Amino acid sequence: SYSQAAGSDSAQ
Amino acid sequence: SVIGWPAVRERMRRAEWLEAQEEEEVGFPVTPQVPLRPMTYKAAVDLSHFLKEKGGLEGLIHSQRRQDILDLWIYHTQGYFPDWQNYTPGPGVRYPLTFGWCYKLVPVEVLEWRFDSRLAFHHVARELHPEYF
Amino acid sequence: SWRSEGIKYRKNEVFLDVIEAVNLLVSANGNVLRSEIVGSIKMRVFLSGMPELRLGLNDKVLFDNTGRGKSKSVELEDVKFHQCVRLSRFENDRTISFIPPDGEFELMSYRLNTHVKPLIWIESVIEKHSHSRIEYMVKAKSQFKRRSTANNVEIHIPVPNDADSPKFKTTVGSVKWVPENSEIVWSVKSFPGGKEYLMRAHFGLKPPISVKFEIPYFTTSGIQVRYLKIIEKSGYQALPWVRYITQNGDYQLRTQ
Repeated sequence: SYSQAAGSDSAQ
Repeated sequence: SVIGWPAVRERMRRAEWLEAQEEEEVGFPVTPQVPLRPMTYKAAVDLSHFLKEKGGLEGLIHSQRRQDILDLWIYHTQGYFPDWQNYTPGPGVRYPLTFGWCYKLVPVEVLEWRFDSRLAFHHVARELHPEYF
Repeated sequence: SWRSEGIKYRKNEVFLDVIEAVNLLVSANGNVLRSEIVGSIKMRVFLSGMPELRLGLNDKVLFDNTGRGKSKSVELEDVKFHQCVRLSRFENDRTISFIPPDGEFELMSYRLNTHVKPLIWIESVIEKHSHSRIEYMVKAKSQFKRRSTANNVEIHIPVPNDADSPKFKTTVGSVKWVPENSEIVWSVKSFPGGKEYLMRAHFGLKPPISVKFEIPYFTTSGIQVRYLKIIEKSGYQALPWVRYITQNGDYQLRTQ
């Protein structure tokens, strides 16, 4: 079971 | 978040022979489906304003400890990797690397947190250090 | 599959699997002779068209170079990339940039020569049970976080080539004898962290003990995929998914 990941470096 | 802050605000105010060698239960568990992500512009902006509104951070003297308290709080309560609250190296004013984060650190180097809305629009740190981006 | 144009999916998604193998060599005395993580990222890419991907990790060198050194990162070694990755970008500013193949493949591989405690620790004590009957008392302990669980752990214990008539008793799991390999194998379908389990074996009348295991939802190195960026020209809805699996690789405890 997978966790959804972010689509960009919102933080930089 | 909201009930969360006052608690952690005080924690922050509070902050400020041998190292007790620390022991491990090895490894880094990942809670199966809970998503983790870098801080977003909007979230950074919202939070900046929330803290501004509620007070507590403005003019607080900065230390890594105090910052850490903050970052971890956001990490647990919101799932934001605590790699977002870095600031440009000094000396001088230290500008946040995360566009949207409307605080900065101003010498009073003994620095303090200072709100500055311009930062939601002018990504200064990127001007100063494009390589970081 | 090398992505030709106009690959199409109902649903645009990526799955990443961060797998870490743990190599471990302990001495009879319990001295960790060597200890190493060998990791890799497997991707299963279900993406329409011709997208451009950028992988964000808590890479130490990257953090150090992007003003984020104060933050917790992971120091990757002997990094190797699938051919789609643009080495120059990685070389220049540590960017991981690539147009992916369709389907399944290994994006990258890496090492860490870090020396944390063995996840799973085996003590095996040999006593005289009766006559020329010999007894093995063995303890196994999980030294990883209580909230985590190893699965299908197998503890291979060598026994002498001429032993016979094994008898076994264990608190947990199950044991069998494998004369061909001249060893006994203690299997534990599911082994929570912070546990100690005991097995006893005796026989009528060397190689090291080795162990196999897998821990899902878990890394040793503390590597994290921060983000995966997907830029396609349509400007579509794509989703990345991630999971982290630790497992053994080459995990040996010397008996003496």
